Amino acid sequence: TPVEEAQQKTIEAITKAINYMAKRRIGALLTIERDTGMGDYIETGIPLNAKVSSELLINIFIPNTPLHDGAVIMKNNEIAAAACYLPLSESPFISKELGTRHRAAVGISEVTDSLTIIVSEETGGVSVAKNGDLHRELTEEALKEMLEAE
Amino acid sequence: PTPVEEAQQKTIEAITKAINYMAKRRIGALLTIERDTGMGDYIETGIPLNAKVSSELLINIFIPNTPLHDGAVIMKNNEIAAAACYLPLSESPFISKELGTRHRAAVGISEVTDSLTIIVSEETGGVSVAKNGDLHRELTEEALKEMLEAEF
Ligand SMILES: Oc1ccc(-c2ccccn2)cc1
Ligand SMILES: [Mg+2]
Repeated sequence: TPVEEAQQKTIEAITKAINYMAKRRIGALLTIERDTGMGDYIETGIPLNAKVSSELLINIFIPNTPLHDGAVIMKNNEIAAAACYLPLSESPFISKELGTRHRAAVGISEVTDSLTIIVSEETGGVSVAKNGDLHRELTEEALKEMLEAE
Repeated sequence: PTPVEEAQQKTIEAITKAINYMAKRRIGALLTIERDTGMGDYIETGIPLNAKVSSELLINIFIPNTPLHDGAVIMKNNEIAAAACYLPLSESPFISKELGTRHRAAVGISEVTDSLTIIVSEETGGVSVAKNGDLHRELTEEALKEMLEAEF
């Protein structure tokens, strides 16, 4: 269906952008709003309300650019805003080598049902935060399965 | 001022801040503002954004060696419609011979539309505008803003 074709197109755009950033070790933080509304966090960022493309996602996160610092938040199959604030987790059970990008992803996942993807600037490793837990060192197939399950 | 007029002012401020930033850093840029002649044919050649304008997004689009930087950004009113768009190349003899494809594309679209196109040179950082087949070079920040204000 149209709705299903649109969701798969968005998943493919996300996975292509994540793969590009993982290969180049570009740090990234991408939160997908689900049933819990995230308007309060969207409003801290730069409004985009933009169509999803792998190209725009990549351009947003290039280091030392206006939009790279903070989270992209997606809502209703669009990029709602970039450079958004997310709350930092105080969980003592996050790997100690990880920094604020991963703590921000876990933090938003503690108070929403959202799914957040993180690319590490140190290793290019891909992880996902959901329900207060961080799932680390994901393959491409694993990330796709998580997006399709979500 | 009406909401329409305030929105125009915000968009002009976003454009000028982005152009000034890229000019200082010699970030090449090609930004076409649709006016009364519709540019759908050219918008459809690019990557669709349909995004709210901000100086930050305009800058991020044109960073060298990124997916979106090669080609034109086309704006419709207060939105960035698409990036990496094709524009036709002018054959006008009044384009300085040292200028490259961004400037020839800008003059080219200006010959078949009433649009206003801004170009930042990656060689010199100079800012130019193409309108009605003419290229106006080496614009001050003040001159660019006045041209934009007059276009609206
Ligand atoms: O740490 C960096 C990672 C990536 C870039 C970059 C720049 C342009 C295009 C793609 N990547 C710069 C620094
Ligand atoms: Mg002069």
